[PDB]
Amino acid sequence: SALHWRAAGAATVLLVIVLLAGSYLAVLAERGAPGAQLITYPRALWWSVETATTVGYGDLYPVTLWGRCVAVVVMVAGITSFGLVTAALATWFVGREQERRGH
Amino acid sequence: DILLTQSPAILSVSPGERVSFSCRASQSIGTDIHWYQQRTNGSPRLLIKYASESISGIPSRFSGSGSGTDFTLSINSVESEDIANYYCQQSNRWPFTFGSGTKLEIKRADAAPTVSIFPPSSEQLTSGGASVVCFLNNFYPKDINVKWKIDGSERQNGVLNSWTDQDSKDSTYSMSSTLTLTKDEYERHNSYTCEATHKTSTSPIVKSFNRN
Amino acid sequence: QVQLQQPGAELVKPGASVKLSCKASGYTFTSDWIHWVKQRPGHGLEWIGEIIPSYGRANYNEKIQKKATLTADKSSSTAFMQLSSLTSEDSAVYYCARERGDGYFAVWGAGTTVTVSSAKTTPPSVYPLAPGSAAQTNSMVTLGCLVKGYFPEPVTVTWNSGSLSSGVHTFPAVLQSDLYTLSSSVTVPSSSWPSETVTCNVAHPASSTKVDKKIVPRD
Amino acid sequence: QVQLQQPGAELVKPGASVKLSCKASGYTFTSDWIHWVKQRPGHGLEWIGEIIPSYGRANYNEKIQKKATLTADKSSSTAFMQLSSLTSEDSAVYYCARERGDGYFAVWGAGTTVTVSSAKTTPPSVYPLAPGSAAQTNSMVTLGCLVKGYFPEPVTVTWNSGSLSSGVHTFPAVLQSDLYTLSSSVTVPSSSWPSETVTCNVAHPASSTKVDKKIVPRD
Ligand SMILES: CCCCCCCCCCCC(=O)OC[C@H](CO)OC(=O)CCCCCCCC
Ligand SMILES: CCCCCCCCCO
Ligand SMILES: [K+]
Ligand SMILES: [K+]
Ligand SMILES: [K+]
Ligand SMILES: [K+]
Repeated sequence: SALHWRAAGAATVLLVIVLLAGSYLAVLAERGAPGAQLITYPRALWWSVETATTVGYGDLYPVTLWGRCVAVVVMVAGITSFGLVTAALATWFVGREQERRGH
Repeated sequence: DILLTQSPAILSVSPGERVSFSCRASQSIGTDIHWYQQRTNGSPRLLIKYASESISGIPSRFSGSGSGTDFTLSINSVESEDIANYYCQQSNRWPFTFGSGTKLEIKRADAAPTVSIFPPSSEQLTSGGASVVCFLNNFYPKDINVKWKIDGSERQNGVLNSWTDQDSKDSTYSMSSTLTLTKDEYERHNSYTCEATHKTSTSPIVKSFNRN
Repeated sequence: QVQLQQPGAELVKPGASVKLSCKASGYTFTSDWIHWVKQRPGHGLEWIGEIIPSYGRANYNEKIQKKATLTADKSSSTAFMQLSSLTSEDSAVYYCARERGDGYFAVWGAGTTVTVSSAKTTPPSVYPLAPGSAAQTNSMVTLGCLVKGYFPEPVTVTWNSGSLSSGVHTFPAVLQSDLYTLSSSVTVPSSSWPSETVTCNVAHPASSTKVDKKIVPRD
Repeated sequence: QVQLQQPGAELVKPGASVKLSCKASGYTFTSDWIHWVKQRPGHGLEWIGEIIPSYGRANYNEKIQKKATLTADKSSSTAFMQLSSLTSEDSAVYYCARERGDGYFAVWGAGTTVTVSSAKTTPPSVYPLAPGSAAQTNSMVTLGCLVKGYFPEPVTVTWNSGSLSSGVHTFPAVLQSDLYTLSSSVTVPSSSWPSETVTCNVAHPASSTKVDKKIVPRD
């Protein structure tokens, strides 16, 4: 398959890894901080997803330095991964239009 | 830190009746509350998780409800085995915290105590000691008085008493009274008697034995 | 099988320190946290701290004086709590519990009774308690065993190696002159004793001793 | 037309169970939820649970003992509530209501009066109540009907098949010896009776009976 499709698949796998790792690390970073809510794994996984998609409801978020650092990694991974899917779609469309034009 | 208030601290109910334990959180914690049962001399045991989720192995009798700041643990048709201390615990915010606990007490039918008196063992006497033990078992209410008599005269020195908490088997109480004397002291006395006075009878229940 | 195994008791001299252990079995995951909870006699449960074995990170209750230090050994699947410079205020039952990272304590250890005292360990003397020859019986007979002169708490009393459970009452210990004393009561059909044997088993963790005492009628 | 149809009453022996029904008509959408509400005599409304017919999912009030099980039949547009192992505490009026998925109960059923008792069903005896020959009249005359010896509740009393509404008073039933008794009063212009007929109609759902009793002057 073409590069853009391979890259998209890879990006998806990497994002899943980051969501899982981010959830584990977020709990690790936040427990020990009075008042923190990102402290159990199931909801931390949910938090990682709404952060990677940049939805950010505000129901859960990190209060510590390391939790916030983990958060930035999750954000960047989500933004870049979805952006890469967009880039792959554009490449697919560009190629199809070239053909349709007989170029 | 989240404060969990469990009030009242003691709940008195009759057999088969429905009972409800209260747990109020100082701030909203969604449904992140869990309930534990701890019987006398036992370790805590998880009963309900996330306010209402059942735990495999726990009688259907137990249920939970609530969200936010007000939670309830309910027991449909209480029985003797339910006698214990119940605690709530929150996991919404760090650190996890526990409520102060609520004790479940059962109001059963009055029961006269079964009294038993025991002479000191030969093994003990051999070591120069003499302990006379009296058991006042399975009575209710818990209020009870024991009186010792040696050769007909009331004795008070050397007597130590111990009461059990309400029994999770039959909802009754029991008490032990131990008169400890030196072998010598024990040797120069004939009869020993244990007298129990309970509201179930205007007359005391007496048990005794003669050293000879 | 028992998921969390803890020693029954530990005697500690004031000022000294002790290391409690909690051996775990059953399923183990990287998301597992081991918690320690303190309970003074007659009082509630107090959270001490937690540790995540898969990483070694530990957090502690900020509201109380820090007396504990948590560690864990992955190879032996054992969690440890080092209590140091203890005083009588530290005397209590210390439980370890396992949390799967989802907020509740699915399982608890039996707890370790820690006693902070200068007194010396002393195994208990178990004496039989059988009715006198003048005692009349009904459909049931009451027997028992006297456990005195032991230190520190606790002692576990069972009847017929645990096979005899119903009709058993073990009274709270009484302290006098640096020694504890308690009795246990057992009631069985009068027609079954002494035909069918009745023995009490007394275990005293602090002295690593466990003795049996058969209850037979008086001469 | 009536959007939610419920049976008038159900008699249930303690320990037994019963299945209440609620037939719906009018517009129906996939977003419709059917709710059940319980109301003890003289008390407030208590939410029991809900079910979404288009999917079959049901939720229940967690604060109370679960006595109900909800189901629904799409073809017959009927919702059901199975109440099991009932006691006198379960005696009450049970309403079904329809919610369009937007939070409020736009319409309610007439309710089913459920009575948990060992007593037996008994249709009522309807007797006429006409003035004595010595009673003087004014511009109005008061007539009525005595409904006694019935069980269980309720009974619906109407005058002239419902065409006569004004000036009507039906008193709350009184229970005595496992049987209910009540009377209904009707007042009409003295000049209209007995020229214009006056009849009371008494319906007793539990016994599937409905009888009429014309009120005529005494011999
Ligand atoms: C002027 C430019 C901005 C400079 C800001 C200061 C440097 C950054 C952190 C210092 C940490 C500290 O000593 O404090 C941690 C704090 C402790 O109370 O808690 C905190 O949780 C604050 C965390 C800030 C997270 C930033 C994440 C960026 C990827
Ligand atoms: C991505 C940041 C490093 C992972 C989190 C480490 C937390 C250590 C304990 O505070
Ligand atoms: K947002
Ligand atoms: K927001
Ligand atoms: K918000
Ligand atoms: K907000």
